Amino acid sequence: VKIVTVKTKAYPDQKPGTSGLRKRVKVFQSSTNYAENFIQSIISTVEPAQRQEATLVVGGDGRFYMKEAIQLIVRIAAANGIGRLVIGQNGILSTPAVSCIIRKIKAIGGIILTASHNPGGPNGDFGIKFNISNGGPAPEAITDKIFQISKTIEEYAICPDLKVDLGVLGKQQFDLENKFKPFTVEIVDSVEAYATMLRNIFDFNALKELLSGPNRLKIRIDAMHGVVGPYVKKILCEELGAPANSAVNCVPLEDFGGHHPDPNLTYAADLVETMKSGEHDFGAAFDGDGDRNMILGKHGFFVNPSDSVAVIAANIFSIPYFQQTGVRGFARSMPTSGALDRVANATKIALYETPTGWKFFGNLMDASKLSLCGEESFGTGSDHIREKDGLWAVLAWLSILATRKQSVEDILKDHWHKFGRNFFTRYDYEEVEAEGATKMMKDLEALMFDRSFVGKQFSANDKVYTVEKADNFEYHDPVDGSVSKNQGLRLIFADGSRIIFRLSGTGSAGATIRLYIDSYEKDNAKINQDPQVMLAPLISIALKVSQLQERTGRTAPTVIT
Ligand SMILES: [Mg+2]
Repeated sequence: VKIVTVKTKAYPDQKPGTSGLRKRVKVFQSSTNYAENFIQSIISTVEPAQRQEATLVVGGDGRFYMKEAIQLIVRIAAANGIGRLVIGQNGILSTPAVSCIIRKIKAIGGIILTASHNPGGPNGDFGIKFNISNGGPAPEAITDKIFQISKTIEEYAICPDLKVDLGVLGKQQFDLENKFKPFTVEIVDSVEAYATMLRNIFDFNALKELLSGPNRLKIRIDAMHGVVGPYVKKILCEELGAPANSAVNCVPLEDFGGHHPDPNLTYAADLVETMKSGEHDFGAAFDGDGDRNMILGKHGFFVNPSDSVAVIAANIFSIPYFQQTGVRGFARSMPTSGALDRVANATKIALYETPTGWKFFGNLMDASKLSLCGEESFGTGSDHIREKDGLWAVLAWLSILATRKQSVEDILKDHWHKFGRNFFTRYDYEEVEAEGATKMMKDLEALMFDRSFVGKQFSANDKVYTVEKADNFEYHDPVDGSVSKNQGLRLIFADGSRIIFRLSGTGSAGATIRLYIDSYEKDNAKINQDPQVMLAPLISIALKVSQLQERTGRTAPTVIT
């Protein structure tokens, strides 16, 4: 084919976030050269001389416009000199499978066409994310470079006649006019490299015993019509042997079957209705692109994500990878509960508390100081790759059930009985007016910084909470040097309980207040109650010291997780 140079005009808004460039599907398809300038801007960050020998992994979550943005990447990458692109079959590759493949073949990076748990279809959202050579998300320095280039871009190169069959396994080669080396595109089974990686991490003979035997464990895995559907069928049913009705919504749909692929009790209510019946021993759900997960035990028992990372941490040697690797360190984002800290202190393993986001975890994993990490927002991972991994957390739970031979609920009651329970909840106030919400944060922080706040006591039934430390979290990264400030207000009490306030949506008309309550209970009489009843005293203290109702007019949160 011929390489053609197209003059373009730059856009002002293409600034990739930590999740790449997320925008409504109609913007990508209706704004002339929007996608073409973003893709050309990504490729321009690879020095022209390093491109011929380079390989780019390209894949997405199955959503609408994914096939159409992949043919565009092929046309621009070809005309720009990239030697090879490895693409998942039919365009499908979960975010953990793109991280696995970059690292495995030493790819220069990958482009993931996913807008994560967001909606797909003619009316949804579309996202373009760039991962770099360590298989993890591109850092600020690199997304910045892409931003600069996209705003000052005058031209892009494209082969307009190049079309690739994505449904075909194998190598496709194309000659580019007068050029001396051909462009190569390798289509790859979506699941194979990722399942061979997992076959080496976990013990598949113990898992085959656990799922296909006489006395097998009964499981129900909901992939929410997202990308993990093919991984669940090929690894769990076909290789490990679970019955085919163990896999639900396992066919990727372009609109995720009209629902949001977001793993929590109400977005995945279907799977919770199935669990209520008492039939299965274990249940799980995944987000759109496979890096997040929800765990459920028998009868619908919810395993909180902050408790899920502490159970794998307390039972990590039951997984072969960690027996061979050793545990290098534990980590949680700041707002996640203190359950993991209890296990790290009991076990004597370093615990790192970071701002939310993957970057702080990548840094520590690349420094060989982090083996397992978690986030309260259904996120769990290990250093096997440099993205979170939803199915990996399900196989780490199944390995703990195989080894322990007890139900999900008995593992948790047993954990709470050894370490104490960190009752935890996350309150979201969603379109708060921004002046009221900022004033609420500014006033609570002026109050918190008074020289006599530490020492202050609060009560709201039996227990008294004594303020031990109070601050606006700041993190100084030991690896890339960065200093992150203004990450959230914390009232840390001497008993191990904490109240955290973050204004995530800081500015648009609308703002989002996320309030996190973490209440430590060691009394073996209190550890088994409903968390909303046990957290009610500390939630009252939080609304009252913050004057949130007064500041926002809200009498209740939008969502309680
Ligand atoms: Mg995701």
